[PDB]
Amino acid sequence: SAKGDGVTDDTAALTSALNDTPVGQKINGNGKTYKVTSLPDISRFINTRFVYERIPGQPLYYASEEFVQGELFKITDTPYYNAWPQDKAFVYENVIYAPYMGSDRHGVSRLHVSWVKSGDDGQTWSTPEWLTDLHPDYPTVNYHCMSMGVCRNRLFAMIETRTLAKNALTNCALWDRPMSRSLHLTGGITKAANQRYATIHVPDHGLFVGDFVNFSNSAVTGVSGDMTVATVIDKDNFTVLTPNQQTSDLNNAGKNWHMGTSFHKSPWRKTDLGLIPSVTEVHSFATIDNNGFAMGYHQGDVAPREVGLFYFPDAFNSPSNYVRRQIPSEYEPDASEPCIKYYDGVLYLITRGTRGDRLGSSLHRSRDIGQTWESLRFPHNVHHTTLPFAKVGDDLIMFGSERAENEWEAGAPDDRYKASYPRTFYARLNVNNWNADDIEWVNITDQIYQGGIVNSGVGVGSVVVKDNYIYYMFGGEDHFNPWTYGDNSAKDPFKSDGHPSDLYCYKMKIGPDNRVSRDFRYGAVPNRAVPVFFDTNGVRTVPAPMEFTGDLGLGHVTIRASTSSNIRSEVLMEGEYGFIGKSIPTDNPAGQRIIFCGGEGTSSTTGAQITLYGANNTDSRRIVYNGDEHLFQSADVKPYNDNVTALGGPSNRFTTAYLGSNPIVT
Amino acid sequence: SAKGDGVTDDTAALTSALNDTPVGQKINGNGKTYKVTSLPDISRFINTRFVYERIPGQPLYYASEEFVQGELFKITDTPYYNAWPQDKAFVYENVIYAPYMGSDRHGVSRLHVSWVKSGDDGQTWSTPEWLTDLHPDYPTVNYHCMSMGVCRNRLFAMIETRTLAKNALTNCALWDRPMSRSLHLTGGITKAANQRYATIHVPDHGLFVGDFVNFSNSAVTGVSGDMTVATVIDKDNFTVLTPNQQTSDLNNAGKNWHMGTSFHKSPWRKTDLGLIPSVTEVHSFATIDNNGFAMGYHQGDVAPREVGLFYFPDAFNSPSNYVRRQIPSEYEPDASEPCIKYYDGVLYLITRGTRGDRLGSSLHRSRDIGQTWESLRFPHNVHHTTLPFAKVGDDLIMFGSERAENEWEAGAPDDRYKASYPRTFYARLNVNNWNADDIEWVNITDQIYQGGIVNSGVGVGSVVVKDNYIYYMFGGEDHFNPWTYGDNSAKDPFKSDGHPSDLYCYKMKIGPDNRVSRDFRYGAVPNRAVPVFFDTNGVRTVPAPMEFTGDLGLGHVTIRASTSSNIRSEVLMEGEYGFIGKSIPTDNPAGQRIIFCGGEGTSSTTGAQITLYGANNTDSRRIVYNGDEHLFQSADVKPYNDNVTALGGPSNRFTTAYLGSNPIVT
Amino acid sequence: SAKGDGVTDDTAALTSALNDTPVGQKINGNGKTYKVTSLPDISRFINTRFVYERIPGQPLYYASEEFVQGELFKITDTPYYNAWPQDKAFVYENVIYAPYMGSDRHGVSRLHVSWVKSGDDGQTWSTPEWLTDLHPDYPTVNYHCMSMGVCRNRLFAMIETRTLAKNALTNCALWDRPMSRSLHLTGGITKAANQRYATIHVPDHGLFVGDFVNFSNSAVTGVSGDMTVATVIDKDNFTVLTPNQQTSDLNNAGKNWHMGTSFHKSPWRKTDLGLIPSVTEVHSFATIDNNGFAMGYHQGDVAPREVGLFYFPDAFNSPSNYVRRQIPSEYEPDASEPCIKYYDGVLYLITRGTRGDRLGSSLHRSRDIGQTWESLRFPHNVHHTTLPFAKVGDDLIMFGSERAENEWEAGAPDDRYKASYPRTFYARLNVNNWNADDIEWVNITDQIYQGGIVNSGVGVGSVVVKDNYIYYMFGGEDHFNPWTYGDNSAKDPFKSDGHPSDLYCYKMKIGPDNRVSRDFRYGAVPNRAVPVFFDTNGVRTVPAPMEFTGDLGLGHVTIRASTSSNIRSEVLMEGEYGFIGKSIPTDNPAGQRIIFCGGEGTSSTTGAQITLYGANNTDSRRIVYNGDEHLFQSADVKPYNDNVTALGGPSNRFTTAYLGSNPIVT
Ligand SMILES: CC(=O)N[C@H]1[C@H]([C@H](O)[C@H](O)CO)O[C@@](O[C@H](CO)[C@@H](O)[C@@H]2O[C@@](O)(C(=O)O)C[C@H](O)[C@H]2NC(C)=O)(C(=O)O)C[C@@H]1O
Repeated sequence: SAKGDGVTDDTAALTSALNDTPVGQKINGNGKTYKVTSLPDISRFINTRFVYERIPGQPLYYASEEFVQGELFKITDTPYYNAWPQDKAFVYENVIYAPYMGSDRHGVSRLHVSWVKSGDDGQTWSTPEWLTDLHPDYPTVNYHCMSMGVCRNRLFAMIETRTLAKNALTNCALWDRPMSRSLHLTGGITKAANQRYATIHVPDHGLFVGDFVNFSNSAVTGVSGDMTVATVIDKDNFTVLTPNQQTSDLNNAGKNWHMGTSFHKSPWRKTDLGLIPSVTEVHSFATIDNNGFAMGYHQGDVAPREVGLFYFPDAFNSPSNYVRRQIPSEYEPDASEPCIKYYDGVLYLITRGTRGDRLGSSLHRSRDIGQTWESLRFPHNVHHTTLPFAKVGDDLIMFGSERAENEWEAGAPDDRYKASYPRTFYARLNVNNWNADDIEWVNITDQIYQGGIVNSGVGVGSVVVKDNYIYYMFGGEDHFNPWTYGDNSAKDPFKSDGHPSDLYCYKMKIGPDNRVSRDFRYGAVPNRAVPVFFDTNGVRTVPAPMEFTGDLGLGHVTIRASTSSNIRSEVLMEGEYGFIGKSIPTDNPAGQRIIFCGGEGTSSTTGAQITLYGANNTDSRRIVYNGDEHLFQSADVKPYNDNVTALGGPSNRFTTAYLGSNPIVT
Repeated sequence: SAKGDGVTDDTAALTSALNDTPVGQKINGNGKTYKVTSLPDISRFINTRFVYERIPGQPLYYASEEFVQGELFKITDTPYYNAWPQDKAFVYENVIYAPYMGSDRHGVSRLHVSWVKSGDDGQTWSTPEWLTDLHPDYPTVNYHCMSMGVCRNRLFAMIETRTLAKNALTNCALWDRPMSRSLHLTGGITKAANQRYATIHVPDHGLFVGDFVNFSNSAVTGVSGDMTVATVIDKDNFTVLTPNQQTSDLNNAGKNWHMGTSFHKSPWRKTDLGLIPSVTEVHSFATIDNNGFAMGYHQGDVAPREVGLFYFPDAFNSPSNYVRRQIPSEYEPDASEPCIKYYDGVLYLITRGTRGDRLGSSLHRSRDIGQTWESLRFPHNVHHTTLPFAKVGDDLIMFGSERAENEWEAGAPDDRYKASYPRTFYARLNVNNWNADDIEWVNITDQIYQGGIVNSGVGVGSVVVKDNYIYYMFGGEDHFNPWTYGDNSAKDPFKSDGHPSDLYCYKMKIGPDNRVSRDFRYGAVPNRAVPVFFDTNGVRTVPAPMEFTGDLGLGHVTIRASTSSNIRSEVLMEGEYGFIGKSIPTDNPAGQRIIFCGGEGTSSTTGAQITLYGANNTDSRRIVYNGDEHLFQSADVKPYNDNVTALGGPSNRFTTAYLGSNPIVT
Repeated sequence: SAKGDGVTDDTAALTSALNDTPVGQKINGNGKTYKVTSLPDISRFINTRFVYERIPGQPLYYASEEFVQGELFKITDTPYYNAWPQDKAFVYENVIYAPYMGSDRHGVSRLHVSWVKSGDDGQTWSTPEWLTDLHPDYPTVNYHCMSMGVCRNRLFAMIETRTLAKNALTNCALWDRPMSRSLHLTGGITKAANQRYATIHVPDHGLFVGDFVNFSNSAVTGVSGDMTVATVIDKDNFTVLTPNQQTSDLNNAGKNWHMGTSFHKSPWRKTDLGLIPSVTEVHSFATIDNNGFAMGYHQGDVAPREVGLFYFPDAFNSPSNYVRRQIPSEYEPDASEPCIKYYDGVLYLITRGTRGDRLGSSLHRSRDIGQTWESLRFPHNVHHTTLPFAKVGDDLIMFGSERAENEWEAGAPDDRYKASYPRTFYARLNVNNWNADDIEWVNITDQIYQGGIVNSGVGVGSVVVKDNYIYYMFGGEDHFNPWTYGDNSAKDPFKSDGHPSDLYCYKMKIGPDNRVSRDFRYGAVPNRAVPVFFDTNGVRTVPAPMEFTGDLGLGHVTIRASTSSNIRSEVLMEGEYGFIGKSIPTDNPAGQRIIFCGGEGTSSTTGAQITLYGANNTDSRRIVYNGDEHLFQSADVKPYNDNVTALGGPSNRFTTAYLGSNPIVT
């Protein structure tokens, strides 16, 4: 029988057990770790961990079901190349946000900075939202983002411009916007007499001039409904400009009212930082305090490599002021994409290793926001993955994913161009012991690497904590080829299965749950993206406004009454001009034409008609105007050219002309 | 070690066990109840119940995973405010129906009485269907319904008319419709000679004159296909009007045939009941027998409050005749929304308590349909929730939900305007012991209350039994703010995340299951709402008819051949008139125009053209008519005004005029 | 206590156990089989099998949860009648294919041969794809397919033509197409001097002249991008015509490059086989080798019945050449739809039994591709189901489904026209033991048969192995009536809930899994079928091109700039002609008209206008042309008829006519 001490070879014991029990029996390993020389049938165990040396000298750990309290979710399912949550995730007012980039490749082509959000602690996720448009100068350049977070109720993002041609960095800008919230407040509004401004006391409001604010039950005349911030007095007070003045001071103290903000109705604040010298990518976001934050960065295009952070001490008053700070220079070679987080006055930083045959990922802490560091090397050249993390109690909990199967270990060659099942790990490291020598990387879930192209969307994720769960948001593929090598070298997302990469989220229990289960099985018709309702007439009805930007083929079409108390049906045409034309008929091009009719049918019996004949028509380019009255209003009836065409013809005479004077023949 | 006797404090023993076992180990409580002073990590237990007194003197019970055989499902996911299944659910011919109201708020604004249904015992649910239109007098008033059910194969519903302004009741009507069914029959059709009618024997058909009936393989000439009920002879017999008569008698005795009904092609019968005096809400539905049913009601607008039911003895012959029956007067204060159900000659009624500081929910039974009652009070002022229920064996099984977290208990203050996790409970009550003093409310799932507005959509549900499962259908929110206090005071469902309230269903096993599992994991593309198919050309194709009522923006559009043996493409315009117009160009307003062409391109080479120039065009309001023929048919070519406009001009002369007589100059 | 020896009656033991244990306790049967005279509460057991004789003398087995490592998925959800995966499933380059027919009934009406695919080992499935169009002579005949598979990287299908009227077979054709692949290759391309063809060495390419091939990084001038196969030299070599030639030879030996294939951009090869004599249905597919394959068939319309296969020895060079081979004549009566598979030089065939009261399904094997056979009979007249299977180790693993509940057993009468829960079974048979006398059929999942019509979509499935799982793809229904006997005798899929039959897949573990779990919960918005993204303006945006073929009702419509550098908005009309017309208005028909306008509003102020008045208008069939110029280009302005209409009128006089010559009057 098995020792389960994590050192004694249990292979043979475990094999005997499996052969001796029925396949349906969940063998309970009692939370112990069993050393093996080959992985057994993991699916037959619960509450079991395995230590296994795929590559001798590099032990890795493997969790059976129920070893950790955890679950994998698939959180996007879109034809875009969906990847790079790195390192933008955050939670705000109970909502979990998973930003990423949806593109058509490793690059900024067709790219939108996007997010999906969860309102239910990760069970269920929202329809993707585009945060950025394509750049004005597309397709020369487009946006890109790997650093996003929240500081004092505003979203802050380092929005980069990069070339489509080489993904070369061109511009860095700090964009920020207030987050949408509802506040239920008591007092705080004052309006002095004989002037129109009211001042609002909202602690750490994070609003700027022109940002949206809406008011309910204020009890101060004029402070009502949709308004904008007129001035900001300080971090806790601002004013709105009302439409009226009164001859007595108002003051809503003691009264319960409501505000009022909106991400979507407030403009971005965009602060151009130019081409920050010596930067390849800005990556990760660490809220420091009420005034500012840090974003990570590295430079890896030319020697020497840099890895560090930019600290923005006061991003509210001075968004363009930041200070660069570098990790110790011995950890900078072969490093990139640092993840940074800030906890009780300590800033933690973990690097990506670029190579399996060089010193890889390292960990650093500072008590002065990067001026001085204490540092530590992860054993065995951890590489190709970022290591996003959170601190829970004394532990840094970090997650990582090899990009393709069997690439994790030191000295493991890249292995692309064939379908595989890359491993995802997490590890705990205690900040007090500050030693990585014995870190245990635990394989908790396996993803798919498609193999159709060299690049992989798997991993390169982001981590947040909400209440007693930690969430690792990361990319994963499926086996559907994008056909880059095939009929889709243009990388059109909307051909066939589009791009295989989508987002997943591993949700792990991190503390006690003192509540009954909130989990449900989803059995609903998903009805947010294209809300469909069967009308009383039994026909599918979509009440949401929508944009179709791809080419549309329609069958029979009815334009219903919709405009001006529904007196009319309306089609409006945009652009410089609109064109309504007629294809060449496939079977009978000799009939080519459009009939315009003021009545319900093709018979002129039903209403006035004008019929435009195609060039292919038997009656080439003929026009027939058919009504019971032809009335020409507001201008003369004239030929385009001079002394070129006539009124009537020998076989089409008008009976006469009713004139107010004799013709002017000239 | 823990005693698990439901009285001895097991907190310390349970804590010791938790610390001493691995986190992945499911701790088995052996179906026992453990008293605690704080809830432990419930997620680590299986088959375990906790008794806990959050509020001293008020024990509630808490189920670990697997203590009951039950599972929560989410059954809608719609931007509408989806709530109030109360109390309308029913099962009919294997389909579970979950009616509700989808609106934009606690009120009748934008509201459609709706339902979703399950065809697979609750695993999977249908696209929402609207059962009512917006009221003809919208937006002054609109429909509302909390009472619906099935009697003798017809749906019966109390459709209320209520004002948008104050949700004041305005009108009560009984609407009913036959349910859709397929009948596989033998005999029952007779056709007497020399007349065009046929009589159909169908026991308890429940149809009315004008209702839809379809026939197959009748073997009675003329009784075939789509038809309607011409007269109803009695509950078991009706006639249809065929297109022909025979000179000998017809009688399909001994022959197997099929009928034939439809909810959708039969009109509602609407019986106007007026403004039923002394009624606030009609709520719940209890089928009594083959001829009628009772609906619950309450009056809570003015003293004295009333709580009771309306019995409709014969809803088929006399839909407008009903009798009011009230519960005992002592139970009527602080009570509303009674749930009513009828079993083996006993009518059961459970009230909603309106406040936590007053005697709450009570249960009543009657052997004479509400003339006399036996009554009992639930301990500790059960409030804010309806208590829909079913009788299984000797037990009433009831479900309830607090509307926000920690509101359930007696004396618990309302706690709104902050996000929380409201508890949902069920309880068993033995009808022979008829005593609620020791009722055990068991917390079986937790919901979310969003907190962005005072109102909550959680709970207020409905209950049905199908085979050996009971189902509780009720509302629940998520963390997505509606932004009522924000950019969406107008409460528009299709802005941002719409309204967070949606429907869930708790499915609980209630008797033995003598079959292998029917459960599946859903892995399909949901393809009912907007059925999409990749055509052979690789383009997504929707074959279903559809209505888009919200503003549409389209890109490139082709109108394909579709009408009159596909000889033509067709666009029909509705309303009093149609308008096809041209927006003001953004970049080059001087170009504003629409080109109408009988050919395929902008070049007039491809076909006849009419070009309408906008007022902003360099050639302001010009029209250019361009054809190789301009032929004016059916009427004179005239100026709109008299002696105002000319034919030609000095720089635009017609070569001549071909006339059949000299001009008439006058 | 229970013996669990599979022969001793354990009913009372088991009953006492259930009575003495809490309902939440999963009772472990330790992989043992328990004989019962009634099925107990299966839901309360884990790792337990039951032997039970519903029909005395006919033992069947019943699996509790966790007895097998297996799970059911639902893989289609479509209003079409989705059924008959029989017997077309296959795996190709890590993708699982589940082809089927989506129709409106048991017949070829509205039918499209279709498939859904899995990219993740069966967790998740794709949007349905149509493989065939409606037949050109629809609705007289249409397509049908029950045999499909892969041989040497081509898809091969027997596409049948059958009448809508009687489902009678009319034509058989072999359709084939190359499968899409990405190949990552080293060397193999040579291009001889002074000619333009590059020959490509790709072993077993399976391509034909005209098939699509795409090249990247070839390092051979001209061999680049999208190309087509010019000639095929042999099975390992083909050429592409390059744009150019060189004076010296080229050979990329040692250079890495990529190809390049496409199912969608390559035409079908269609080989007409005529109406193959004495065939009712071609069914099932067995790849024999690199050159060809076998397809099963049966003839069941006239005596004598035939069951066998058609062997196509070289489908590449001679698609039209096949040889008929039949199973031994004693096994032909009452048999149909053979499933065939080929393993290690042995061809296996299992038949469908057509009735429960005659010798049923039989198994056969041959080492000469059907010339001689060794045969065996399944006990108890197995009938109404095909038995698709795979060989894993020494075992044939087969699956079958009764079509409605309790039809499986010998002598069991069909039981249609009532909703039921039909049993699905699997069985193992060792080919070295070659005796079915003690076959154990294990009920592993229960489906639903709707009952609204006699026909059943359940079962008639298909089986594949991928890695260490076996997959059974089959049909199953739900409780939603199609209303064939009701308001939808026309069987329109898009009314109400359409057709209840859809596809499911049972995924069963068949070998050890040496990896951590790949499973996830699906929490995304399904966004492949109609990809929706909230744009930066907060509106749902669909960027994919789409076709709507069903009648569309639209509200307010804006045609946005789309065409020719987005200078213009564009609507093109197809067919022989386009029609734009105006419905009869409901409220004010006397207003019937369309206003066409070159500007933004209904006021003529905004642009030139032409208004067509309906016949219903007060000004019946009036046209009003309103611009500040009316210019008639390219042609004379003429009346349609000769000397019938005038220019002007007594109350609508032109001021004069500007002419280059006097009127020509006649
Ligand atoms: C499920 C369905 O679509 N049932 C329809 C059937 C069905 O098409 C046929 O029974 C064949 O399967 O037909 C029904 O109408 C039939 C049409 O065949 C009848 O109207 C008969 O049509 C005749 O033309 C004929 O010869 O068949 C004349 C005959 O007298 C008709 N029978 C009667 C009773 O009038 C049907 O009623 O069976 C309609 C049904 O929805």
